[PDB]
Amino acid sequence: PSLWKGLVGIGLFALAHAAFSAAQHRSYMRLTEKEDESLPIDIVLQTLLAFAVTCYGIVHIAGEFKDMDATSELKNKTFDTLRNHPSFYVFNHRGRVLFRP
Amino acid sequence: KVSELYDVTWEEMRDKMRKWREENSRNSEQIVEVGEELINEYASKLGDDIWIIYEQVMIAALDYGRDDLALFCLQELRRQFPGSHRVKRLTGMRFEAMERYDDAIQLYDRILQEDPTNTAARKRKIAIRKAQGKNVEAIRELNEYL
Amino acid sequence: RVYPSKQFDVLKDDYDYVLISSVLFGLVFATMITKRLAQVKLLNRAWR
Amino acid sequence: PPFISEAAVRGNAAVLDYCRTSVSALSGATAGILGLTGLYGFIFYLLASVLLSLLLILKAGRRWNKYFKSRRPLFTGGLIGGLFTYVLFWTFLYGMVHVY
Amino acid sequence: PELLLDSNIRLWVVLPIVIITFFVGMIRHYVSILLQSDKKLTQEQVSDSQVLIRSRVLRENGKYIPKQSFLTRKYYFNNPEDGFGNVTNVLPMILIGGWINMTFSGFVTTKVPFPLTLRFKPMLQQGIELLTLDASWVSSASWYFLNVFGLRSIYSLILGQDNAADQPADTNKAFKTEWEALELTDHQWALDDVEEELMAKDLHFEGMFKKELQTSIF
Repeated sequence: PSLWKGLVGIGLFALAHAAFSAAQHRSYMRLTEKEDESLPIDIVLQTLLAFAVTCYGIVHIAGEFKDMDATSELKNKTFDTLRNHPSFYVFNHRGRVLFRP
Repeated sequence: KVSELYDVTWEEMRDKMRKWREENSRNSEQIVEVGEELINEYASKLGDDIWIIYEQVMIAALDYGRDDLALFCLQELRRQFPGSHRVKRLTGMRFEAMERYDDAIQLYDRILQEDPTNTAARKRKIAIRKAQGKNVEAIRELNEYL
Repeated sequence: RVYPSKQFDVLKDDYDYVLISSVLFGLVFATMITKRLAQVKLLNRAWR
Repeated sequence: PPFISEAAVRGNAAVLDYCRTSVSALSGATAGILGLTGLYGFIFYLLASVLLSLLLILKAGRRWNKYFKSRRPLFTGGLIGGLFTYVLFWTFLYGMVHVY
Repeated sequence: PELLLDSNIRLWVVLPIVIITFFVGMIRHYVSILLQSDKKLTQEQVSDSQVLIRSRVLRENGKYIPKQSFLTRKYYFNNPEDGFGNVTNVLPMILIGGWINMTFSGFVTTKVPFPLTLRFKPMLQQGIELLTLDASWVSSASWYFLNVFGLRSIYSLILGQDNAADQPADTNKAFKTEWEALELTDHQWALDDVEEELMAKDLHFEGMFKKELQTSIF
């Protein structure tokens, strides 16, 4: 139902938070002038999890497939609705008499 | 009808009306019942979906022998769209639903004079011919139109 | 202090924030108005 | 099938394009965030693509022959524009984060 | 890395380019929709087009009717009948590019994350005046053009169908062409052995009496 929208929103928010955290960590590291290139593992895990969750959630809202067989939706069509022509309607019948003559 | 023998939202009613529109069903009573409520109690909820519902409900009410709702819908449609050609067709159908054929004929002739490549006016003239039992003339006019 | 290559590293001191904000707001307003006009034109063309 | 309807195939193509574009953009964004660079990062992109295809199978399930003639469009469909969007978002986010 | 950049340039030069190009594309799409065209056709044109479509449909699907009717229609159509706007689409792109080059060029914008060769350098560094700088660093105009080129899929996704971006003659001739094309078509009935195909297996009466008969609306 509508839970997939919440799931994808949560995933996007988590990805944005991970981005902000990585940027802040890089800005702090450039101050201390340390050439160790220390990337925390928790940030990588968080961003990978958020990306996976977001992709899984967004794959379920793109829509639904439909059969390509042209004779698939006419299995339930009946001749009652096929003989009605809206352009040639005429209002001269007993329906007027029955209801408030 | 909501909380009245049924429990459906306005979206469900809109979807049911759309489905009834896709396949040419002619159950006028149910269409009128749903449509009058949708027009009255949920007019503001529908942003731009009320004009096609107006047309459908007007046609159903004309089929149901209830002209007050038809006149109300026709007035609303004419106020919204001034000088349109579909509204003139609806007015002609309302005229011919009351056994006033000369006015409908002159209205359709005026429509054809304003626009020569219009199709609905010819079909309505053929319907007027058919309504009087003149089968041969209707067949000839339909053959010419085809 | 001297800059041989016209100081390609630091933003110029004569940046006009107000003009940027004005042009952004104008773009947004024009987008909204054009969207409304296009929608109304399509609706009116549908109903002849 | 002797008779084919164009509307269904065009709708399926639209759904596939939507999925491909969105997943390519998201993969580019996360690759930029991770700070990967060079051909190494390219590998990630391919991996992401594979993941997408796998999910499509779970979306198609069995009786996939009703929706598509073959799985080849489902696997190798749209690997040109997706790469461009991927590299664009990669550059954008890498400049936004690791630079400055 | 090699260079140290001011965060203010990132905050105030990068995002506005993207916002401007996005909304310019949206405005271009909406304006193009607003004054797309207004075309009118006379009755003879549409009548002849419908006749041509009918003839084409006959040629394509005459294999589903009895041969006598097909040849009766083929006797017809042979004796009696066949024989008796952009300025705003492109110019604003160049104008906006020039305006952006005028009011924004002069500093390093960003860097691509993959190595390149010297061939890339003349394209990505229009504004700067350095000589030995690497080709990965880009100027503002190159970033603007890259952003412009990398939004076709986004426009196709967030907006209906595809827009907001750059990329009969003679009735008698058509009549003669259709007359020549139809003359070499022959009837091939597709119902010769339908009965034998039907008789091969039992009818598929499975999954038809599920659910329940509908009682009322909803």
